Amino acid sequence: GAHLARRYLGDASVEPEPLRMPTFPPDYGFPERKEREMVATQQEMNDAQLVLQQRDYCAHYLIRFLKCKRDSFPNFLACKHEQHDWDYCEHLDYVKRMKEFERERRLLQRKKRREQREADMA
Amino acid sequence: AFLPSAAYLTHQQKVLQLYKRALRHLESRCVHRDKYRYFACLLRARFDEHKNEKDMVKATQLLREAEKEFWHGQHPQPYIFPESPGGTSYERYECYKVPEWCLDDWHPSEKAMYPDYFAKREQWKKLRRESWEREVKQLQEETPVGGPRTEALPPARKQGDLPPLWWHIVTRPRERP
Amino acid sequence: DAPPLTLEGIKDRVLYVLKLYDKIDPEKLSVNSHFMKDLGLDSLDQVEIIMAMEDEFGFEIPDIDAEKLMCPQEIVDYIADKKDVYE
Amino acid sequence: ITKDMLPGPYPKTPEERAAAAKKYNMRVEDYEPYPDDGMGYGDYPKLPDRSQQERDPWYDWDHPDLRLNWGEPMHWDLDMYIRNRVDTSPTPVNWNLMCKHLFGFVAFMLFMFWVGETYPTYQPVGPKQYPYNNLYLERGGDPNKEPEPVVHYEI
Amino acid sequence: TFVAYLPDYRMQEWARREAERLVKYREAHGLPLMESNCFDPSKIQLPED
Amino acid sequence: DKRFLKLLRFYILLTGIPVVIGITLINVFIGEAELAEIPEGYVPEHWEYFKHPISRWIARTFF
Amino acid sequence: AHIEPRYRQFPQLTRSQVIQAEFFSATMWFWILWRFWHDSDAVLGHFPYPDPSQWTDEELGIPPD
Amino acid sequence: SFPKYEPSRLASLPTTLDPAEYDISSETRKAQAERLAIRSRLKREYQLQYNDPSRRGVVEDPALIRWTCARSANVYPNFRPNTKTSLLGALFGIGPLIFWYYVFKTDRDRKEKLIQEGKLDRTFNISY
Amino acid sequence: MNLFSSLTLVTLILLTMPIAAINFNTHKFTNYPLYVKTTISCAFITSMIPTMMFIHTGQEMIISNWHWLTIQTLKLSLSFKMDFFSMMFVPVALFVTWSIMEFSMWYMHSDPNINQFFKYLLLFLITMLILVTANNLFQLFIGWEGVGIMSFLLIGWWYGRTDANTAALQAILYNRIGDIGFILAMAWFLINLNTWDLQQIFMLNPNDSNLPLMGLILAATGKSAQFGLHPWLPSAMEGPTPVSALLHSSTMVVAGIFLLIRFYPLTENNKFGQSIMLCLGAMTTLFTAMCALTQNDIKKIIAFSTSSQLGLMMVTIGINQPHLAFLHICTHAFFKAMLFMCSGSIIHSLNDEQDIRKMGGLFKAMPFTTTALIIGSLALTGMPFLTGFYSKDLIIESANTSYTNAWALLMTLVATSFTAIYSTRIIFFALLGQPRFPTLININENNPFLINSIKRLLIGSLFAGFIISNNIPPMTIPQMTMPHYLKMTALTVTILGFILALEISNTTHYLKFNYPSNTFKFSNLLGYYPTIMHRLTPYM
Amino acid sequence: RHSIFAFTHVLIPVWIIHYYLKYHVTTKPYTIVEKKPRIFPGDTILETGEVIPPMKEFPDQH
Amino acid sequence: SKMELPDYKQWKIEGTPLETVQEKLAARGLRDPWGRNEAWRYMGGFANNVSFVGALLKGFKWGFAAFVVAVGAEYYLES
Amino acid sequence: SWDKDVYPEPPRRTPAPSPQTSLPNPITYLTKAFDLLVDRPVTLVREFIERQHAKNKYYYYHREFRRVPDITECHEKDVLCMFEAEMQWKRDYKVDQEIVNIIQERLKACQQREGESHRQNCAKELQQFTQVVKAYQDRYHDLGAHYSARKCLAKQKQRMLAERKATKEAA
Ligand SMILES: CCCCCCCCCCCCCCCCCC(=O)OC[C@H](COP(=O)([O-])OCC(O)COP(=O)([O-])OC[C@@H](COC(=O)CCCCCCCCCCCCCCCCC)OC(=O)CCCCCCCCCCCCCCCCC)OC(=O)CCCCCCCCCCCCCCCCC
Ligand SMILES: CCCCCCCCCCCCCCCCCC(=O)OC[C@H](COP(=O)([O-])OCC[N+](C)(C)C)OC(=O)CCCCCCCCCCCCCCCCC
Ligand SMILES: CCCCCCCCCCCCCCCCCC(=O)OC[C@H](COP(=O)([O-])OCC[N+](C)(C)C)OC(=O)CCCCCCCCCCCCCCCCC
Ligand SMILES: CCCCCCCCCCCCCCCCCC(=O)OC[C@H](COP(=O)(O)OCCN)OC(=O)CCCCCCCCCCCCCCCCC
Ligand SMILES: *C(=O)CCCCCCCCCCCCC
Repeated sequence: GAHLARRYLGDASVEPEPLRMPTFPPDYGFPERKEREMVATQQEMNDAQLVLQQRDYCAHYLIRFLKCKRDSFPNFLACKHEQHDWDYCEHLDYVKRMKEFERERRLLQRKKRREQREADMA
Repeated sequence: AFLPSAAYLTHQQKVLQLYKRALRHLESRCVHRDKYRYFACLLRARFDEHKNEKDMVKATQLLREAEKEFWHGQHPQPYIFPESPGGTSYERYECYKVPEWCLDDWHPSEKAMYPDYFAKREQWKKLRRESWEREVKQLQEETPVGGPRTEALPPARKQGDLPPLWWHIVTRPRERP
Repeated sequence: DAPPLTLEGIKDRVLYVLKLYDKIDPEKLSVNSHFMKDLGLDSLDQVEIIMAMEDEFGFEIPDIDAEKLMCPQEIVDYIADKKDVYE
Repeated sequence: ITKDMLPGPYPKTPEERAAAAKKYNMRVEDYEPYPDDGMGYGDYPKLPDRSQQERDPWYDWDHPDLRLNWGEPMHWDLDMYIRNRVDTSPTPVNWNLMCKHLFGFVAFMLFMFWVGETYPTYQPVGPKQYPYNNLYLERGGDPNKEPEPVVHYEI
Repeated sequence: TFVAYLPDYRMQEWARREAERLVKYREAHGLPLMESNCFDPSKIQLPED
Repeated sequence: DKRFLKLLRFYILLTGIPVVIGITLINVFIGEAELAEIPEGYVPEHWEYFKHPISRWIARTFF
Repeated sequence: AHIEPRYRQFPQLTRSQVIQAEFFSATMWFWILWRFWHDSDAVLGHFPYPDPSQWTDEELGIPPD
Repeated sequence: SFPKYEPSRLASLPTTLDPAEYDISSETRKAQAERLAIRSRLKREYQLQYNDPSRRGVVEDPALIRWTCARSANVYPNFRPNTKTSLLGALFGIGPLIFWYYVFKTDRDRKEKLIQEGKLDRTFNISY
Repeated sequence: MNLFSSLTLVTLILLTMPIAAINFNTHKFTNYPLYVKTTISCAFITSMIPTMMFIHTGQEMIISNWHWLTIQTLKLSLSFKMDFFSMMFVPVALFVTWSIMEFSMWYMHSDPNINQFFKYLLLFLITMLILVTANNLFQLFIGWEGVGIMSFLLIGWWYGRTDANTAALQAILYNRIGDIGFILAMAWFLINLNTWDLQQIFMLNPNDSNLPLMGLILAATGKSAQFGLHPWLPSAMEGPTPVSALLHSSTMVVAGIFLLIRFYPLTENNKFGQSIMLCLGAMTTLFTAMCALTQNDIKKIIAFSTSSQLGLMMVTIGINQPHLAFLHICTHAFFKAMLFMCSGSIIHSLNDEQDIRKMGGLFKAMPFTTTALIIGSLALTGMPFLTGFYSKDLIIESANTSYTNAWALLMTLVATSFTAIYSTRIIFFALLGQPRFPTLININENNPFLINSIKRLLIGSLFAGFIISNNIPPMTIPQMTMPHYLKMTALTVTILGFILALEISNTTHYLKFNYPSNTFKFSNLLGYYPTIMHRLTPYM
Repeated sequence: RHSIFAFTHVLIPVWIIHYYLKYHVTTKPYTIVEKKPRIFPGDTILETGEVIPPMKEFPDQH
Repeated sequence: SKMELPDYKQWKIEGTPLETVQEKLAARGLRDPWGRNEAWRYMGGFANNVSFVGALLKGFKWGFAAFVVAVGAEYYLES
Repeated sequence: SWDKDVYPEPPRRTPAPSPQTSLPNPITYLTKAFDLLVDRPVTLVREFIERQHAKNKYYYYHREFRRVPDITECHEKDVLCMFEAEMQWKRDYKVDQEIVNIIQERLKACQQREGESHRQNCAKELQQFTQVVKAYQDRYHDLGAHYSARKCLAKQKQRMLAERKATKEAA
């Protein structure tokens, strides 16, 4: 919650604004960066009738958890392994989003150092 | 101000009503009973400091600033007893307080469900319709000229008279019908 | 719920409260112990007695009837008048 | 019932005022009518405009719910000042000061919600990234056309 | 009982059954389900300009 | 009030129960019709265009 | 026998109402500590929140200039 | 010292703060006794009809009947045109008519100018 | 299909049968309240089978069984929607209603109009199940006005009392001012989407839905007692305690919230409507939870409690987390009906005592009522792993860890503190300390109706939050990564509310009398809003 | 005649309502429309017997 | 029908907070008249009532005991 | 029975029951109980009713209105021809209302039947719905409560003059 006091009381240019970001290119600084892999097929998660907010890159863990909960009824306490797999992969996706935000912030720090070097050198 | 028998409140009556309201709003402010009891004797000393005040100017002025002390030092929501006006049960059972004259319009088969009650009720109606002219002639001989002064009704005097205007005072419905 | 009251019960409870009062002795106290002429009480003590009756039986006596109950038996009769006991 | 116990035109002489105050069954010095402005009151008295909630509840009234008597000259807005309606009872805090408190609190809270919308809070994360061109067919894109490549990489 | 068994009051049941017949006819024949013109534009003369 | 409600229930049910039983017996024994295509040459009656028998009787008798 | 009305004193208690109140209080604390032992994570936290300052420039792709 | 209570129309002044309650003068005694007299007369005359068993009907209240006649019958002969009645009848008789008239006329002219320019979203409006 | 739709309609027709039984009577009954109670019992047991076969298969359907009317483009059929919302809320409401009516067989035993009371209360249950199963806005307007009119007839139950009639006319005034916006919404949907059915509204997916969502926010403001249209819920406690207990805690007052939850595919595409819902919910949950703290009538306090929880529901719809809001409905039903039943058993055992300043000494004297009231208050605060945890803790965690108005989030947390404050205020001034009630003790709670009726909601308030939050299938992605100071925000604010209100409770025993400030005078007169707007606006 | 409450309030209404829903409601189009059952990879269809092929092997995180 | 009253002599205020009030009124020269009318609220079975932190922990004892027994049974149950 | 060609319903695909857990579900036992206690006696009563139907079989018919000349070929102020034109137009207007209702039934049934993937898997029903609403708005909207074939013809002619002007000003 300190970043609100860094963007509201400090400056806003070195803080990446969430509504339009990433503004740096993703290949800028990553030599040979690989694409993200979707495990669950589009026809599979169309058959699985997942919610449009639920159709992120890791829908396959949720498909396995819903298949478990359908297949373990009337036991509603037999699917904690699948739920923990899905929640940990959502944790990893949240950490990847944090890394995207911190990537944008440290690259704005890089551009700040670039413009300060230009203002102090030429 | 506005009372049936008396036309006003005396100074002493104002002081007693202020003492009663001050203790009730104190009990509102001072919820627990030992704390209320401690501040109640403190307030008792506060009112009994000026018990013997013979100057009626000074007594009425102490009443006036005591009213202002009460008006600044009251609670917005006092404890109202529920069957008292402002309570959570005042005039609740008036939906069951059916008056007595509706028994006269019953079908005679369901008067024949309570035979002894209506046989006992007709002698009440008999006693009322014989006592009515006796209490009218009791009122018209005792009341002074120009209308009565007080709303205090007189009682019965003879051995055979019932007190005047006694029907809706006796035959009022109960508080739990 | 709402237990039915009698004149005997009202009498015994009012006298039981008045025997828990410190400016009234429990040996001179009778069913007609008049509070001003006999028991040596203030009118302020009368107001406290009627307020103890209200806190006792759980209904507010108005001031035009509070200022006139001068004996315990008038209090028994007024609570019987407002509660309809021995129905 | 007949004409002279039903209201008439505006009283202008004092003896007509006395007869009218005898009609409404009140004192002549207590009798004050509405002013003859043409708004349609006639000889009807301008009562002191108090609500019926203010009256003594413990009295043996004639009309118990209305707190009113027989023969008492009723208020013009007696239907309006019933206890199921408008009350004129005194409150602890003044009317001006209560209006100031309520309007100041309302304007303060609405201003603070406006400033909080102006300065929104968030969490230090990126956007929630979705495959298949940010779910193009699932959000309702047409299959015959083809969107731009919305591709997200590994971090 | 009389209002309950009115013989197709204002032909609404007929209209639904006829709409079923027409949509069944013009879904098989590749026709549009409803023209934007209520009448044939070949049998309407426009005012000249 | 109870006398009015008892007579209300009686004078409604007095023809309600026979009409309900008659409609029930029509639906069981006579019954709903079946939609047939119009034969060539056959011009039906106006009451023959309706599915329920009571509707057919209303169209045939009164309407 | 029903509860006799009493005067200025503590009312009569049935055995059954007191043992039911104690049984449901103990059942509440059994449920609270039971889920506190089996879950322990819906209250405290599930997954360790990383520190964004401790991330290296290699894994975030920050070329030095 | 203390906050003086300010009386309002919708929240009046209490009796126990009003300065006319502590008047013990003789004309106040005469007024309270005459109001007691008229009130006791009305109470007694009411309960002479209210308790009579030969009466089986409505104790007519000439106060209540007088009020209902004043609310409905005695309006017209005392209605006189002046500054006050004519101005308040102009503002509260045809005023809000003019307000809602120009509101709805402006709204419908704006919507009609939008529709005959084809600017208004009317894609599924077919129930009118 | 064959079993699901069958038991679906059997529950509704079964609930309509005792209305026929009371309308076709000749005799005086052999306990017609037992008849209505057994009907509701078997209706719950019937309706749990569609719940189970929705938890297993995820099966939903529409019963558009009876064609009613066709206005040229609008085939109005009797259309029922058996979705997750209906499947979860119908057995919850039947269970809570069955508890309230076995409460009412005891508490309303002194009534000769007991059959009329149970008739009205079953009519309310039928109109609410019309409201929660409606697949079109005309039938939802039927259920809406049905709960409004039965709110009138049950607030004005003891009808000779002027206060009940005034509170009922007030309740109708605020509900119809909400109906202005509801009719605005229905008018927008007919003129723009040519339907009242929910399916075509969700399929067409309108974008410029600012006006119908402002209409729905006005409707929820009228029904769920939000700010501006709240004061009928304080006044509405002048009806019977089972009326407030059933309707204005768990069943009626959630219907505006339930209306907004029904249209979440319209709220999820409008930031303006969600900002209005978030601002209005935070304003309501500050104001009502503040005004709860300084009251003495226990039903006023529990009414402001349930209005603060409805403002929390409006918040957690405004953060676009609708299934947690519906879980908060299905959570809040159990313990708030149980807290009203405990307060009503305190009312009955102390011979119509609703005031907390004449209570005390009921810890040992009423042990089961004190036990269940502490359990209901802890479930209201958000005690770990009660029923209130699985909704309200996740609501606080998803409100902190999302894009939110900052000031609205802070008001939500101040409300979270005030909940613990009035919860331990009820526990202290009602159960703890020493007695303050008058000297004739008629403390009794030994009826199997009362004991079983509080017992079933007690089993619910313990286990049902766990059972529901692990039986329902998920619908969004739960945010389950947040730091220690942000995961533990809710419990820290809750414990601070506990400790600060305990210090307030310890200041009630010190022998010093302080003159009341403007804060207590503001909050005790309900924020002055029933003082101004009830004296000025009818005068205008 | 001990539990005739259930017989006259469920079992006869289940008869009436199932006769209604079976021979007058399902006989009409789109009256009872059902959300189609949720299909997962690896399932067996009861209608065709066509088995849905399973998911790709996971990039295991743990 | 005839209800038996308790004794008016057994309700003495000594040992109660009414006696503390009597001390704090004698500290500035007063006297309390209504002590025994209120002294039943601080005696009998209603005296020595619990505070809030213990009224929360009602059932904590046997709840934690059955919790320990159930933890032992489930840990000996997995083996 | 209705026609599936005017009310399209796709082939349903239900999953095979896979009990992984050792507890049985209540739903199979309740389905057996339903299928024995309720589904069989109702079918018996229906077979008795069907036999009483088949002992007296009779038929009703869909009424066929042969096409009379419409308002474009009726003389001005000649009521014997434009009466039949107006009755033809009113029957066609009522049938078009029910066509729009049928396509709405298709749309709502598709939205429910596809569930959460409704926005993807009902583009054809939504497209047909938009087309039939466009045609019905072009054909019958804004005619007023005194709608007739004259009002419909005048609206069509104003639409055709607008179309002709917009086409001619594009050349
Ligand atoms: C009982 C007496 C009650 C009181 C009577 C008096 C009533 C008052 C006076 C009324 C006077 C008349 C008024 C005018 C109305 C006239 C009738 C009319 O217009 O009918 C219209 C309409 C059309 O009838 P139709 O045109 O003649 O027939 C249609 C077809 O053409 C043809 O259809 P079909 O031929 O297929 O139908 C034939 C039908 C005969 O037709 C009728 O019955 C219809 C005529 C009666 C109509 C009555 C309507 C009156 C109101 C009734 C409801 C209220 C009653 C009181 C309250 C009760 C509690 C709720 O046959 C049967 O009923 C036989 C089947 C019996 C099923 C039950 C048992 C099955 C299992 C048995 C197992 C045991 C044996 C096993 C072994 C066997 C071996 C062989 O009929 C109805 O609507 C009937 C009512 C029931 C409808 C469904 C009810 C359930 C719906 C549930 C969902 C919707 C509600 C949701 C509510 C949500 C919460 C609020
Ligand atoms: C008529 C215009 C002038 C106005 C004034 C008229 C005054 C003179 C009066 C003349 C007689 C009356 C004329 C109007 C009659 C209209 C009635 C009628 O025929 O209806 C036909 C409708 C017909 O329904 P339908 O429209 O579906 O038609 C079906 C078509 N047939 C029958 C051919 C297959 O009748 C019914 O719906 C009756 C069905 C049975 C009853 C309903 C079942 C449920 C009953 C209520 C249960 C409880 C519900 C929840 C409530 C709980 C408590 C709040
Ligand atoms: C409980 C005892 C009942 C009486 C005992 C004897 C009868 C028992 C029944 C046995 C089965 C009989 C055969 C099945 C029933 C008849 C079947 C049939 O085809 O019926 C014809 C039809 C079926 O619908 P339909 O589509 O064929 O007919 C509609 C009518 N037209 C086409 C003319 C427009 O009617 C009924 O079945 C009526 C059922 C009504 C149920 C609901 C009542 C609602 C009451 C409130 C009214 C207001 C609603 C407002 C909201 C509207 C929506 C927004
Ligand atoms: C999303 C948007 C949200 C917007 C929120 C803010 C906007 C809405 C603001 C509130 C508007 C309604 C509130 C004002 C009227 C309140 C009426 C009421 O409740 O009156 C109660 C009063 C007596 O009750 P009370 O005194 O409280 O009882 C305790 C004991 N005396 O009872 C009476 O005195 C009886 C009165 C009966 C007659 C009333 C006559 C006046 C009617 C006024 C209609 C106003 C219409 C406004 C339309 C707006 C359209 C947009
Ligand atoms: C910085 O802390 C970012 C988080 C969002 C803004 C501050 C939110 C403050 C309220 C939550 C914690 C409250 C603890 C009492």
